[PDB]
Amino acid sequence: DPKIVNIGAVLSTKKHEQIFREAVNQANKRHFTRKIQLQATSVTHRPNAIQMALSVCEDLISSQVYAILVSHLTPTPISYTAGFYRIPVIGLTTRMSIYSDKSIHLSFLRTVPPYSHQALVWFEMMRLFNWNHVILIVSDDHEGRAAQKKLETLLEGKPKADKVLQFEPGTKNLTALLLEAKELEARVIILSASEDDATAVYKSAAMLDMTGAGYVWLVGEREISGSALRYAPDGIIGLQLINGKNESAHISDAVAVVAQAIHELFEMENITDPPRGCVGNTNIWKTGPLFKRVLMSSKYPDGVTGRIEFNEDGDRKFAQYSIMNLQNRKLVQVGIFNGSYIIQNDRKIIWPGG
Amino acid sequence: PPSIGIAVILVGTSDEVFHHLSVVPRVELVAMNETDPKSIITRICDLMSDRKIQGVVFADDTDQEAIAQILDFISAQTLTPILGIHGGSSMIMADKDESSMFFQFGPSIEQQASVMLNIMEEYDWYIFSIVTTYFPGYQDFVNKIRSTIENSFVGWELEEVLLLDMSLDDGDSKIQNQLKKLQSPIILLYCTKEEATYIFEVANSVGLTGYGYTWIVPSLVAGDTDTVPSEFPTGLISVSYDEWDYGLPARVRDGIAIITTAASDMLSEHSFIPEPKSSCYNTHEKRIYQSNMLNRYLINVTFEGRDLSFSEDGYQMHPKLVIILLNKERKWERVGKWKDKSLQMKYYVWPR
Ligand SMILES: *[C@@H]1O[C@H](CO)[C@@H](O)[C@H](O)[C@H]1NC(C)=O
Ligand SMILES: *[C@@H]1O[C@H](CO)[C@@H](O)[C@H](O)[C@H]1NC(C)=O
Ligand SMILES: *[C@@H]1O[C@H](CO)[C@@H](O)[C@H](O)[C@H]1NC(C)=O
Ligand SMILES: *[C@@H]1O[C@H](CO)[C@@H](O)[C@H](O)[C@H]1NC(C)=O
Repeated sequence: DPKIVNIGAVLSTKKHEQIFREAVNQANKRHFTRKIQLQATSVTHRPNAIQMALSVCEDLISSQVYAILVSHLTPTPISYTAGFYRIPVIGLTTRMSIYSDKSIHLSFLRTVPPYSHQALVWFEMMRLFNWNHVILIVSDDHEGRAAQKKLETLLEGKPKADKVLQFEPGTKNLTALLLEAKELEARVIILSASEDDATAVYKSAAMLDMTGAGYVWLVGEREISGSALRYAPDGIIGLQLINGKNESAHISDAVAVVAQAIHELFEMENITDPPRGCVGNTNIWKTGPLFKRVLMSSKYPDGVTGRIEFNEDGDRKFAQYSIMNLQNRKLVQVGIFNGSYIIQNDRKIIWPGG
Repeated sequence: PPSIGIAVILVGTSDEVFHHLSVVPRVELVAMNETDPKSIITRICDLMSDRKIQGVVFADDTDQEAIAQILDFISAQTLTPILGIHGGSSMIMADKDESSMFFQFGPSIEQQASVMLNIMEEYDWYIFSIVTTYFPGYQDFVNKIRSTIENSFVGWELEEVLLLDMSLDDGDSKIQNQLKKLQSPIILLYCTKEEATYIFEVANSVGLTGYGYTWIVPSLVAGDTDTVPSEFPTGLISVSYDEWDYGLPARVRDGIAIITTAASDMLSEHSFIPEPKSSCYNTHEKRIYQSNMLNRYLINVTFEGRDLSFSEDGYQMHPKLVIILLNKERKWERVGKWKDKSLQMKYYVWPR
């Protein structure tokens, strides 16, 4: 009879809890579970960040989980709590670039890429259409400035190529910025904001003839999130990330990789179990650092979401986005981005103003 | 006359210990044994839903820098002002949550770094090297020194910024390999006290903790001036919060003050005070705006004595900063004092 190791998960529906209970099992069949054998403990999101974080303790740490998969708050409870103990957390659908900061979420892994990586496409796009002077409008928050960095880093290869206008999140009238942008006199414009905030830029730019011919509107995914298209200038270009919303498809592959890697861990001597309680324990789980090292160095082909590699920060190394052009009221897809290079669709781009 | 509850979670302290303003405080002291998340979270959540609390002074006698983080969490989430007087509950947490009402006794990382450069400004220790880990504030720290330098006629020379990753296995002695780069008289180290001790055992290993090299560190590293680790080098100059003249009970008084002056000012002008926290689980934006307001008072406070103002950022504006040194006997000795402007040091010629 074998060692029983747990995997936790905070899951969006009770159904997903079953897809995860089963995933752990197909892994407990594909292995060969005689020394260690996995076991799946999971919760549903509690809506309150404290209720949530207590649960991580009582419902999941109590079961000595080696990792927790995640799907009024975002995963900050599951990360502040388990991250204390250094139990690796794996976010399945979290796109926010905040979680890519080692300083704040040091035991954190995610199967989707952060929004900031849309910059990669924004870059290779400019290379394709030889855009050498762009104006970058960014929410002055971590997510916006997150995007500003990755794009600017990308421009170092040879920051004069982008002029940057930031704005206070939640601002209502944005003409002041925009008229400053109109004085700055550029044709290409990259945006980083939320649905509600991009909406406001979308409006104020309509009041100033910045929605029309000559301009290009380059953009991410929240920026054409729902409710935001009613006001976005015709000829915008946005991005949606391929299969980035499938909590089920991601539960599949994560468990595969945690499984591969929980097994990977036991080739080592001097292995220790994470704490049982939260109560009483105020020292890191000793192996949890090494475990994190393992997951990161794990690569997985034939994963249902694609090949699951991991970069220096524990994001998904490569990612594909369906590029999107808005025309009249239909969001045609003029091309995909294959993680490396762009590939155009048969449909051609309809710029702002034909 | 109107009451305000003020819980005082005091973690391991066998001690004990004057106001004429509009709201009188109903203080209620409490101690706790554990400093883990569920333990800290659940204490404060009950002292509300039972005892109608309205703010928290919170002190411990530990180096658990993560206590600060758990308290910021609890504060933002309940829009209740939490004050971190002593211990890990007062090691500067660089970036706090937007909505948080949590303030700590002690200097900004930028303050300290400015102290540390004032210290080499004296003995002309102008050739140096920054070391960090990825603890919150490494960027702020390194940039703060880098910033003071770039525009000085003085001959600062910064030889290497080392950023050490401690979230990995350490099984490859890359950290060891990384410190090989280091070769400078003054090496500045930003990292936790638990993080500090490993950087030394490898520094002692590489002969960098040998004499001829000088390691300056911020408060958190020193931490508890009583506990002086084996792995710590003899002579690890540091800034620290001057408990020498500033007693623990002396703090808790000032904790009580700030919160109560804050409430007191607010009543004076707005003619109302936050209704006591309903429940840890009862979270509204019905309290977003009251909370935002009271923070404006929490941050601009004068007591019987001095100016106890904070910044919006969490740190303290004018703290009680003392420089210290680890002597031959493994003891911390006051070598210097940061007057509110210039610093008075003990030794003209540094102890050869
Ligand atoms: C935005 O502000 C300008 C002047 O500050 C004003 O002329 C304009 O009408 C405003 N737009 C809206 C939609 O209120
Ligand atoms: C999402 O995952 C489900 C499994 O629950 C799968 O059947 C479906 O094809 C996936 N959808 C997409 C768009 O990939
Ligand atoms: C593991 O622990 C043993 C003692 O139980 C020790 O001999 C060995 O060196 C350790 N392994 C490593 C890689 O340090
Ligand atoms: C209070 O705040 C003002 C700015 O509103 C500042 O100039 C002043 O120095 C502060 N006073 C105290 C006593 O903290």
